[PDB]
Amino acid sequence: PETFWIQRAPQLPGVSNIRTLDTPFRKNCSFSTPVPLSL
Amino acid sequence: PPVRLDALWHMPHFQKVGPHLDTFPTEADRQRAFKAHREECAVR
Amino acid sequence: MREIVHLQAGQCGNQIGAKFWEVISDEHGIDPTGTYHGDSDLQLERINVYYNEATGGKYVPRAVLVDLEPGTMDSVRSGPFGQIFRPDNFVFGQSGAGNNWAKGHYTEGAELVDSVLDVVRKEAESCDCLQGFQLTHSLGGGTGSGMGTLLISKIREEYPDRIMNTFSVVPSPKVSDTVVEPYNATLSVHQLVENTDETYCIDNEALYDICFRTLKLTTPTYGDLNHLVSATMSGVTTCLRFPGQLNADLRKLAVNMVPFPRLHFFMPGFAPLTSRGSQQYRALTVPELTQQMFDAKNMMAACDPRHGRYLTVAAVFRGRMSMKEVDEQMLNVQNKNSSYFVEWIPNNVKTAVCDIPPRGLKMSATFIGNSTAIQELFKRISEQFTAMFRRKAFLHWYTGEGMDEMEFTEAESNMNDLGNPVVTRGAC
Amino acid sequence: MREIVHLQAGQCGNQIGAKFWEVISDEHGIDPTGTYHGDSDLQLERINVYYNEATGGKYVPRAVLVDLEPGTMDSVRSGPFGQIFRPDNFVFGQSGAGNNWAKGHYTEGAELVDSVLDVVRKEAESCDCLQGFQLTHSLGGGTGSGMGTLLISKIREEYPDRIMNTFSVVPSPKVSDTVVEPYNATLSVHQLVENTDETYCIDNEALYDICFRTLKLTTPTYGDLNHLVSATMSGVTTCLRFPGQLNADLRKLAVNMVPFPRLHFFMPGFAPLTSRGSQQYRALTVPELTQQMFDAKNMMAACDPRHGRYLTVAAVFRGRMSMKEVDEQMLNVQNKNSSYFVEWIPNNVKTAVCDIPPRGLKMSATFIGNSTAIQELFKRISEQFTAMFRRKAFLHWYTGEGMDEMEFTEAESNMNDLGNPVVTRGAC
Amino acid sequence: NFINTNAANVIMGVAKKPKPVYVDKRTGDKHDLETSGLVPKYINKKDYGVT
Amino acid sequence: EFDLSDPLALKKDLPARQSDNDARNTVSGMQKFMGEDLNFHQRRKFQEEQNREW
Amino acid sequence: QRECISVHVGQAGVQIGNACWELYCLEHGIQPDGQMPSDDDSFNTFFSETGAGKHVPRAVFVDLEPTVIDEVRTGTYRQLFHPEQLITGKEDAANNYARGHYTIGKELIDLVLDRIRKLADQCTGLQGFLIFHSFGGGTGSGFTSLLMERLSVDYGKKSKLEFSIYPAPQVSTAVVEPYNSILTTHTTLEHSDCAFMVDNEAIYDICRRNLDIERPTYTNLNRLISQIVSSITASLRFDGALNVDLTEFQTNLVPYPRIHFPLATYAPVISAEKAYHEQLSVAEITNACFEPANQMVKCDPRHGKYMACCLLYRGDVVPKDVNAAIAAIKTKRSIQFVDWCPTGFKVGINYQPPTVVPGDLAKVQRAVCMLSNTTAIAEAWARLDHKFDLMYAKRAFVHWYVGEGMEEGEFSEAREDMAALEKDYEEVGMDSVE
Ligand SMILES: Nc1nc2c(ncn2[C@@H]2O[C@H](COP(=O)(O)OP(=O)(O)OP(=O)(O)O)[C@@H](O)[C@H]2O)c(=O)[nH]1
Ligand SMILES: Nc1nc2c(ncn2[C@@H]2O[C@H](COP(=O)(O)OP(=O)(O)O)[C@@H](O)[C@H]2O)c(=O)[nH]1
Ligand SMILES: Nc1nc2c(ncn2[C@@H]2O[C@H](COP(=O)(O)OP(=O)(O)O)[C@@H](O)[C@H]2O)c(=O)[nH]1
Repeated sequence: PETFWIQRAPQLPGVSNIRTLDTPFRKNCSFSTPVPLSL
Repeated sequence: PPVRLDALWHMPHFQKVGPHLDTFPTEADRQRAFKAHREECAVR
Repeated sequence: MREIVHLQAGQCGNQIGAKFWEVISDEHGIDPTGTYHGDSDLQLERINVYYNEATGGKYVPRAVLVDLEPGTMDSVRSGPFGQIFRPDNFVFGQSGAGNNWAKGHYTEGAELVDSVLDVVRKEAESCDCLQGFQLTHSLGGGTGSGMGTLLISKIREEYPDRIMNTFSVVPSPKVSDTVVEPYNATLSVHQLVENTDETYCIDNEALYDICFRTLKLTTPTYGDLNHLVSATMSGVTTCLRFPGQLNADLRKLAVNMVPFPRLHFFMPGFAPLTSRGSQQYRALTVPELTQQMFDAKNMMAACDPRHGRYLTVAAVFRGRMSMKEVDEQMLNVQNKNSSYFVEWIPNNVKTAVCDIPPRGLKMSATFIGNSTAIQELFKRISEQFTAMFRRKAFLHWYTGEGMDEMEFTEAESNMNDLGNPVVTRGAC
Repeated sequence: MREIVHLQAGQCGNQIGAKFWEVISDEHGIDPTGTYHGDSDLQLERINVYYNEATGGKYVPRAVLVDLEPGTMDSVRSGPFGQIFRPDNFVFGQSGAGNNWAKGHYTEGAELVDSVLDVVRKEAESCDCLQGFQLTHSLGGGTGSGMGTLLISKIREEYPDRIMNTFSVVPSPKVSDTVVEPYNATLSVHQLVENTDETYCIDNEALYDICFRTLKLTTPTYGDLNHLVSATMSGVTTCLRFPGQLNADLRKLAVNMVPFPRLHFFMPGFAPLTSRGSQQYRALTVPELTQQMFDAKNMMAACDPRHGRYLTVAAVFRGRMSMKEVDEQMLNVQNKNSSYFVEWIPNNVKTAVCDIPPRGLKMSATFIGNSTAIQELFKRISEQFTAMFRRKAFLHWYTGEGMDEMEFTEAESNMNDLGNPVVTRGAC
Repeated sequence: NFINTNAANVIMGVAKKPKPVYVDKRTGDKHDLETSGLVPKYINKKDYGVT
Repeated sequence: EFDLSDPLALKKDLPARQSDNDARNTVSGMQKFMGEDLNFHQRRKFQEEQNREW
Repeated sequence: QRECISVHVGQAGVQIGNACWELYCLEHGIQPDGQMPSDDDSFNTFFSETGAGKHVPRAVFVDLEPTVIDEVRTGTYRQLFHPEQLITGKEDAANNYARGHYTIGKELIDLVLDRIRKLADQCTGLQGFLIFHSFGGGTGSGFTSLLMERLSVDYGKKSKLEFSIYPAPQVSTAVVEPYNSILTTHTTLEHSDCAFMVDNEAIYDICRRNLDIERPTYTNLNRLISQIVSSITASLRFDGALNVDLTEFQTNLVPYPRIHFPLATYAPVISAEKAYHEQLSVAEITNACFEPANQMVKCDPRHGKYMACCLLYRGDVVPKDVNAAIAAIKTKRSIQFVDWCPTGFKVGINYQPPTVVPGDLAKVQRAVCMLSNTTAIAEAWARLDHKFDLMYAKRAFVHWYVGEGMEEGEFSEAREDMAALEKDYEEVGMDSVE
């Protein structure tokens, strides 16, 4: 669905890291990700 | 008409302040000058 | 040189201060990667107020980034100016806020506050003289209320002679994003009162009203809502960052605006604002600035100054301007509106002027107002708290985290004991 | 330096003001884009009466366009001189008056007048010495009557020492565009009496009389009918706007035109009017201006002055011209027609001479007349009202909005109280 | 009555005896006075001139 | 200091947002926001044809 | 043998200082580098040759907050002021006399008194210490008091004038000004000599009407205050006919102990266009200094009596035309004068025509500067009191002062002595009826 969010997605406040390409609204919990529990 | 306020609000606590400049001679001379102060400041 | 330690708690505070760092790095010429590329030498003259110098000519913002949900830190790190903050300063915990003041104040929030204070102590003892602290949060909800007020208390106890500005987003009457906004706001205002020195109440009602009536946006969203708060954040801390005539920093605003220690709740405003259709119809001057500052459409709290006398007003102008216009317009406001200002503070308007305006703009001005009208903001929260508290609604988890009824009663009593002074000073 | 805040009520008032602003923009040389393209420096000498300066040399009218329907704002914005007004003072309402003085005065009018008063307060604040206000409205119909008179009352409350010029389209006997125009006119004449300083009664019937017989137009339009009105608007307020000898502004005309505090209804007239087939046979001079001005066919109200006594007469000539001829073509009238003039005021004619003429014309004049014959209009409106009121009709949708029965009775009582002091003076 | 409470608070308060700090350079460099040797502090001891 | 004393200052000043893509207007100069949807109508048309197609 | 140490304290000061020392320079030639472009010793009154041909200003700019002084350390005149004569600090003083006479002010006092001593141990004959400040600000009201008092402890009965920005009669740029102002007058009433007073609102009007500047800033005003410091010091820099030193302004003005607040007023303050139509003659220039629309301190001199007025004619002023003017002004029964002062008009006729800074004001071949001590300054002290009381009544904004070192009581003792000052202006006014 083409939305206002998906247009302004790399500038929105509550958007995580866009590592993939189709949806910028995926979840990229890689920075948080405490160092003992990380791959 | 543009009416005037009375004297500006000063403290009623600080209206009893004594002198720090005794420029005048004797005390009766001082009140006789201040009688003219009242009467001449009264307009006309 | 003076510097300010910036703190941001909660999703609201994190996003607002992210936009704030975006705004102020735009002002200071700092790129996303942290280095400097600008045009004037008057930008690095006072860059050590918000940016710690690193190796290779890099400027890392001095900010402590606190939240209990491990997604808002991720969003801040992935934002526009994400690769500019210290990774160590991203302090968090894999837990939940649960929009709960008890869960932010007597739980894992208190288990995270020690690491947060370690980071704060690093940035506060990497100094020579610290002016104070600048915490951004939202009262309605968790983290920003719980962690925010707990951090407020411990930082105030550790550093007792430094200025402290809290930008608090306070719950809104007509619409509420969370149910327990009155509970959180009532429990947070009690800590706000007898700790901080300058509290800025920003309301989403007034933010959306500036978006609709003044700016005429089509789809306003949280980026623009935080942009409007970053307006006044930049406007207040400008005299200690850029030169001016008749400078005034944080403490010199606080002295002129806080007549009594309980009264420091302000209503911010920023007023070279106009819609894109009305942009070419403008006549940008200092009288137009004062006209937009002193109306009740630009002030960023849902409190009408028509319902209360102005205790103190401060106007921090930013541009090359004549001081004659500024002095005569601030006199003209006081003279044309007589019943809206208190009589026991003669000439209750303060003036500051900085020379360098915000970039891309000829001339700006920010407004701060301590008024009687901060009545309603605490009152509506008090009746909503009383309504939800008479029937014990949404409270079993509040007592499950380790609270008592008497703390709620004390919070309501202190809300009322804040309301009564701003009742009585509004009636001579 | 003086200023005139121009406000427009109703669809008729908005169209009248649109043609007025086209006339003034042409007269001062302002293009539809808003900037200046002129031939003389006298156009920019006193342009700060109807316009305020903006960026880039762009002059904006100080007009507040007010309507209760969002359909006339769109037409004015889509008009020729549409991109010259502010986008903010297009104060509309998402409602409808529906041809109702009750719905103009005691309903949605009551909360749209607050926004209009905010706009008018801003416009009057941006003026150092405001001469007054100029409202264009139609007496017969909604919006212009109810909201117009409510706005008049509240502006009188806010500003007591400023002139109020009210151009009023009084309804005609011959043809009717609204059935309830007697109720609207009767309720509006009382508020025109017990408020304003000068009221100019323009009539659609007399505008058609001028456009059919004098101009010899085939298919006259509302553009032409508004053009005739805008001509005398400029002719009245041209001495304060262009230099000349024996100047007379609004207050001077009011002082020399009302003998008594209620008798401020006038009969305008602008008559250097030629047909296009009669322009090449015109011998335009000072006696021709006076005779066409004083003929009882170029009047703008259906009040034949030969049935009454001219209480006072004022005339504002425009052009470079000879003063014996000025004084003599009025002394000739005063002595030749002695029974149409009151005897208790000798030399009852006021003279003004503006130097700068209307462009495209060599020489012009405008007329203001306070006469006994204006009581004909009020007897006619009173007879219409007493025809419709005795059967208690067209009345449920006047009493259901918040009015009362007796309100119409005191409106009619003051309406016939106007009957005394303009008949007693007509019969000494 | 908050006027009377604030008035009593400011009436019945002693201020600080503030901490003595001195500035040596033109820039503003602050240094504490007691810990620096530029003050008589260890002259007034109890073991001066006596074992 | 004739710049802040010039009678012709307003005739040489420029509006803050002279054009829709002014280079002066930035995040600091608060005359260009992000919620002002220039792409509103084209976005609605794109959404409507998407709805249609799907 | 005629040097004058100047201690500029506070934004106002540092800023009036910039203006004052620019005029000082353009007058003696000293370029914005010291090096005088000669290829003689008059400059000594304000400058001190190093021998390498560098003339260093004899001043001590002091401001607890940076910014203002820092823009002087990086500007046109960045090589004139010896670094250690521009003594700034780190933290401000939040418009709080308290943190200017007690806390963040008693730290810079040691170093400033230090610099002042070195700039004194190089003088072969000091005339006095011209202190420039603003009655309404931390450093302006705080550091000045401490500086003034500590100076008296050292330099004892040495002259110490005080050019000041008196609180405004309506405008004001602070909400706590009234307090700082009353507190300052108290600590300096007995420690200062002749404190000259210039109100800003006044200069603002004098600049809109006489100098055709519709929107005046602080610089237009500052530069006019520099012309006044020139006339007051002109005699001890240029030759004249009736020299007036900086020890006579304390004797031929300050009448009785406390009363020491002269008021300033300049002459030929015209504006090019309106100077092609004016004979700016000794009389015109003088009558103007006594007009109740030029007094650079809004205080209608008509609502009071003159106590002592010392005029200073700078330029081509025939000595006879001076005697004539003062006579005319005396006759005029509008201008009043106390009885205990038969002779109340002092005159100083120097010769160097007013200097024209490449900026504003006309090139006049004549100009006067009056410094009267009108009893009409009483209205100002009363207005300051209304303010101090309207707030002290609810002990408002006092927490901040008790929050530094000002024991609540001090506020009382201050306004109480300000009331004494007002009662004094009443006595010095009444005329013996005998
Ligand atoms: N001519 C001139 N007057 C000034 C200037 N700045 C301030 N003033 C006047 O002085 C008053 C306050 O100035 P100061 O007392 O010097 O301010 P400060 O002591 O440096 O205190 P802060 O800068 O606020 O920390 C104002 O009310 C002004 O009227 C200036 O730059 N030039
Ligand atoms: N100005 C602004 N307000 C926001 C933003 N995001 C959220 N808010 C406000 O934050 C409030 C709730 O935040 P909260 O639940 O306390 O977040 P938490 O602290 O992480 O638990 C809502 O009422 C929003 O109005 C933003 O980006 N800008
Ligand atoms: N001169 C002139 N009169 C007009 C024009 N348009 C409408 N009128 C008059 O306005 C009357 C009806 O307008 P009205 O219903 O009162 O509009 P409203 O005030 O918005 O309710 C008609 O009788 C017309 O004579 C115009 O363009 N010029």
